[PDB]
Amino acid sequence: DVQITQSPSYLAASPGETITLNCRASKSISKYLAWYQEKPGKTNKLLIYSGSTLQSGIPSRFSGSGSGTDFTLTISSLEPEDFAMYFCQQHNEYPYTFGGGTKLEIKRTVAAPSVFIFPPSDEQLKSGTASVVCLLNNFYPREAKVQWKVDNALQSGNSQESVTEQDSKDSTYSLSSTLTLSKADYEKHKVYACEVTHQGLSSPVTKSFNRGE
Amino acid sequence: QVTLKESGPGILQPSQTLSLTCSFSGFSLSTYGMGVGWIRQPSGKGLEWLAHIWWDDVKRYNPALKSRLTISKDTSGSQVFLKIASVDTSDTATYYCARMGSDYDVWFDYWGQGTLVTVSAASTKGPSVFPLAPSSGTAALGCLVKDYFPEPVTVSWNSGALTSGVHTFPAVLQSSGLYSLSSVVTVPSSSLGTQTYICNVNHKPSNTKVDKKVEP
Repeated sequence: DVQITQSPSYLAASPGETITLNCRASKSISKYLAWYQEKPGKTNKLLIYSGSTLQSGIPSRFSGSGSGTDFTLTISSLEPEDFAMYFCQQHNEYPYTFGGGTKLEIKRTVAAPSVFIFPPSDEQLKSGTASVVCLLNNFYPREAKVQWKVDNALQSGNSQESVTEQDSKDSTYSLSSTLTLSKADYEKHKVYACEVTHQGLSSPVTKSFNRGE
Repeated sequence: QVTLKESGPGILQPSQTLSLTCSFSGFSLSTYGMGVGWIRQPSGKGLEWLAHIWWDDVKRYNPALKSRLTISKDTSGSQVFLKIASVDTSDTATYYCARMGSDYDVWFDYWGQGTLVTVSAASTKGPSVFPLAPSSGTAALGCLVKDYFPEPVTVSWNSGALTSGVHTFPAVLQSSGLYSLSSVVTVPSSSLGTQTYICNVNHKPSNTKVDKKVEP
């Protein structure tokens, strides 16, 4: 069968500019390669079929090119909305195969996170666990560190992070850190702090609250 | 216009038969040239074509999987079905159906958003929804959706009437083996004394539907 590889697997680029993605077939697929766009919460969108025919409804700033063994997709007036995973598929030879994808990051200006800390709800306490949540909202770039301190003790191994995909409108990220303690240890300590270091900050920011406020 | 939507069990035991349905609007498989295909994506891995069927009842199967797959459609051609026999954990994936944009070329002009199937011997657990209370121009609030299995959970705000400023985070697999996520929205502080904020949580494998009012 036909192996499809995409290079690079990851790309970063500024709004306004033109980038080109590459899709390579292991054998010849004549001209029969399609390109799709994948964004979170959105159904997958066909952009190009048959190497270079531009699907109805897709803006002309998307074009494709290539034949035989190697293909390209060129996107011309990059928008913050163009963030997506771009994958190709050969539709020439059964079995029909997909590339691994190229993730396109949109570049923008540095922006520090707004940081919010959240105490466990009373409802949760009733069952012997305490979740403390720290939100880092709308920052750029991705790189950020979140330190948890309980009564000024560095926590280790008891928090988990999750990050959103780049926002399609403003190109920022958001992050959620959850500290998990059992009720026993929670009601033993008073000050709960989340400490955030980011590039858009002149120095580390600490948001905190005091238990039973 | 053109839509497709997958339905499946959400979870099932190893070695049972996976039975999937694809419903669609804006077209029919009794129209010459129409087709629907099934594609899957295991977690973190690439997409994989499984099968497709055409208006004239001609079928194709992934040959490495062929002996296990059965694709079919109904007479009116408003639905397409897929069966995968004797499932194991490598059938855990998001399953998509998609319409073929041509009478003979196998490219997919429209996609459903996919349905997640998890092959597990573990049993289903419904989430608890906990308020994330606003502390104090702009304030953050939200919902913590804790201790559910399996994925996914859907979160909307005020029955979908609130979409701006929302971040629903990727779920995290806790060391307990149950998932936990947060959904979060930023709103103006003045709207706190006027506006109620309700998070709507669905967890379809536990048949859980919670609406949780979030107050200052």
